[PDB]
Amino acid sequence: STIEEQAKTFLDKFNHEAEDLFYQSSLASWNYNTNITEENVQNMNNAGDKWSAFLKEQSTLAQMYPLQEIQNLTVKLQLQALQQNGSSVLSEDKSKRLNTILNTMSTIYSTGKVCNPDNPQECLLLEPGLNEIMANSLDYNERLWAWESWRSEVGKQLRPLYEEYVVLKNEMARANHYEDYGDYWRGDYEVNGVDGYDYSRGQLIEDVEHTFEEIKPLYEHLHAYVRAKLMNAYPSYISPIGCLPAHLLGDMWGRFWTNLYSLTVPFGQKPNIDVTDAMVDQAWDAQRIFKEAEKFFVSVGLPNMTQGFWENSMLTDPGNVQKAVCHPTAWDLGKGDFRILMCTKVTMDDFLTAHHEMGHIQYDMAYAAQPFLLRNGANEGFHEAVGEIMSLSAATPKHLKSIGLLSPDFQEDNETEINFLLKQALTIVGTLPFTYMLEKWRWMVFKGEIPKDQWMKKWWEMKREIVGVVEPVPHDETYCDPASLFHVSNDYSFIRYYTRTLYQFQFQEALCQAAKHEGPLHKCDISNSTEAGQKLFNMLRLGKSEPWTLALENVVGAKNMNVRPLLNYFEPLFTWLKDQNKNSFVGWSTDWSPYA
Amino acid sequence: ASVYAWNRKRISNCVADYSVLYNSASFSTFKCYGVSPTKLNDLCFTNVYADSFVIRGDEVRQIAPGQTGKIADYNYKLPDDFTGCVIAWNSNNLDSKVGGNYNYRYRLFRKSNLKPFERDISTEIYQAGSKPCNGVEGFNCYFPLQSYGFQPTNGVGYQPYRVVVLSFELLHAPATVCGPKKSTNLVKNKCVNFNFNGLTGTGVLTESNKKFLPFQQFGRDIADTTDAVRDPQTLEILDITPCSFGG
Ligand SMILES: *[C@@H]1O[C@H](CO)[C@@H](O[C@@H]2O[C@H](CO)[C@@H](O)[C@H](O)[C@H]2NC(C)=O)[C@H](O)[C@H]1NC(C)=O
Ligand SMILES: *[C@@H]1O[C@H](CO)[C@@H](O)[C@H](O)[C@H]1NC(C)=O
Ligand SMILES: *[C@@H]1O[C@H](CO)[C@@H](O)[C@H](O)[C@H]1NC(C)=O
Repeated sequence: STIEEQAKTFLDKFNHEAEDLFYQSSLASWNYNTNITEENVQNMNNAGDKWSAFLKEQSTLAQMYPLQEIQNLTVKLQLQALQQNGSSVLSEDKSKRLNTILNTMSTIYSTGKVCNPDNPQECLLLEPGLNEIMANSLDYNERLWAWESWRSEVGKQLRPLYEEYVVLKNEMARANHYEDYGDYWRGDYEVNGVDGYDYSRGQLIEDVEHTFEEIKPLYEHLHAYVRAKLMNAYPSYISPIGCLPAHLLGDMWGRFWTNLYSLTVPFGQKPNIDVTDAMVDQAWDAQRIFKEAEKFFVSVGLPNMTQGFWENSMLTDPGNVQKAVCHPTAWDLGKGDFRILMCTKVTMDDFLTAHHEMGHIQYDMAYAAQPFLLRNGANEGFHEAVGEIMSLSAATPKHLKSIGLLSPDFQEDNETEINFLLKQALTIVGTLPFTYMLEKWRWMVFKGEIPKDQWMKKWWEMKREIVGVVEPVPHDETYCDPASLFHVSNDYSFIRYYTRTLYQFQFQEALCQAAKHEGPLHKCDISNSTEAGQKLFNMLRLGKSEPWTLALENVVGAKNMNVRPLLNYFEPLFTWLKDQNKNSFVGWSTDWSPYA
Repeated sequence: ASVYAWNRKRISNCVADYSVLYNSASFSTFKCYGVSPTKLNDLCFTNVYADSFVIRGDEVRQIAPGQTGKIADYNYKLPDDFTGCVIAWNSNNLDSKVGGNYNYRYRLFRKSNLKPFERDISTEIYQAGSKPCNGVEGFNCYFPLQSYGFQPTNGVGYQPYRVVVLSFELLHAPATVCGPKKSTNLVKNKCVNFNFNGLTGTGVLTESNKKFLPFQQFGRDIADTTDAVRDPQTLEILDITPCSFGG
């Protein structure tokens, strides 16, 4: 018998015993989250340690198989996961120092501590309150002070710490024969399988900015509109040539302008489409919410929900001593068992969140037939893109009137369309430059061409052009501003979010064509179109067993990356902004500063 | 018993009412390949063989005429000329265990596919490669019998399902098991046709004073023409007279 059959037998033996233990661990996790209790903590300890002590050995014995001759590329990729060095390739001292330094970054970031000068004995955290005050306010002094303090107590002591983290993680990348850890992150979007479907880690870096400048024609107009509304709101604190500071972006990292949306409202006469009055008036509870979501998916084309889910999954009201954290999550425990976890509420936004999580659950059933090592998506962004697809689809006014959420005599016009599109773009396209610049900065701090000093000042000077953030108080050497970010200190790949929005835009566009809808993309409904659900299932059932490049060939025929849905979706906003800021000049200058 | 130790049972010399089993809505799967289940009550064979075990819910496809699979290849095999039926039903309410019903095991590793109506009982450690396996497992050594992690919450496909495969053999020996006869009631003094215990004919049935010795069944006088019959369900001597006719 050749070695390849031995490899198949070993993989089957591994996954057979892995499925049951993973199910036990997932059951313990669901028990702990559904029942916040001390005993479930020890259950988590005694399940996680056992699972790790079982998986580490199986991965360790994945070396005597010469994984270079398996004719079945699916089996080759299945054996690839076990034939990974992981974190044990490093020496004990460096690995334990890295683990400790990750722990201290996590604790420091979770324990952001700043006191106002009037009460130096009682500080406040990123918890609601001080964070709410500096996120929901119309002022220039308190937000700037909070930003400075946050960068001076999370970024002051994290500069050498983050330097050591970066160098040691990249050394672990060399331990995996990678010249940089950015290559390790980009390995997810890299396949060497089907010829013509293969991809390289490098090309992704350039193509990230290759699709970044095409949305900038709209970004400049949106920035000009925001600057004009700041002129009308913030008196003479933004130079007309220049741009706005960091603390005036609504979020301390410029992620979204939703907190800044009220300043730049297009037209307040026609508000957002809110059915909360109708949603409550119809007396539709979370159970009815889930039932209507299931019916809408069935009209779309996805099948009925499996039983036990109505029993195992929790939906609302943690309530009494039976505590339960309800961060919206989907749970595929394996062995044909599925759960969902929310505090689902009677709200359109909560309706969309429940739609997101139950679409995650539907995709979880989508790859059911695949083994443990293939029960995932083509790439980590497809899952979230899918989860937002129906969230986009479950809020359209046509969908609302189809199931009688809106009034039977409800009509829309240009004003509500403009307001909705502007508010949506304040979140969707307003984060893409920030996402791209953060990803590229992480790539170049992993590569290390920039010296130690060109870390925070370089970050700010690049954010001046990309995001448009002037420095009221610049941070040169003694502060580590990116260290004051959640996805910088926990080893989080961040390009997934960048690709997720484009992927979901492409999928919504393709479904809009294959759902028989006319008009703009933002006014597209994909309900009562079973062929759309069939195409969705064709996309979903592939799972991890097929390359992501191959997966991106049925919904959209372009295996490469495109930006057309981004431009098409916010087209009315762009044509409104062309005639909106006619007198003002688009763009911003990167020389003026608030201090001078 | 477990699938690798499938229970084989032989039944003969009894009346079988297949209708009630057919008229059972509490049974998940009832697939017949020989003939229609309704007709099964009529015809009959000489003996019956039952193969009973429990498998996983998603493996029910494996037990089929000319079907292959891990269970089908290494635990129990079927031919294509199968006569009889297959019955399956969920056992999660019984066999699925909160602590895990690991008693049930199946043969994953075997040198050759099992023959039809054949069982592999050896628990020999398997050689997936070229090296011999001496006792404790090594590189190419994996346990032939994989257990089952049945839980009360495992979805429909992962629940334990009980399966009984019924075959009917028709050896040259006289048939021993057959369906019931559904005897009717009796009428008298009217020209009717009768089929007493396979003896058929027309006439009018009256009462008689003859004395059958206690082992005869029917009596003919001369020229081989039946006169008296004995009713199987009441054991009395009747009499037969031809229905009237004439020019
Ligand atoms: C066949 O079964 C029937 C049904 O029980 C038997 O009929 C009964 O027999 C007993 C015994 O003498 C009587 O007391 C009842 O009145 C009978 N019931 C009827 C005729 O409806 C019959 O005896 C059985 N045949 C045997 C034993 O040879
Ligand atoms: C893991 O690292 C060691 C150290 O050089 C190397 O010998 C080994 O080949 C690596 N593992 C794989 C699967 O490449
Ligand atoms: C879901 O189940 C209900 C009730 O059995 C049935 O009426 C409906 O057709 C099912 N839908 C699908 C898509 O199977």
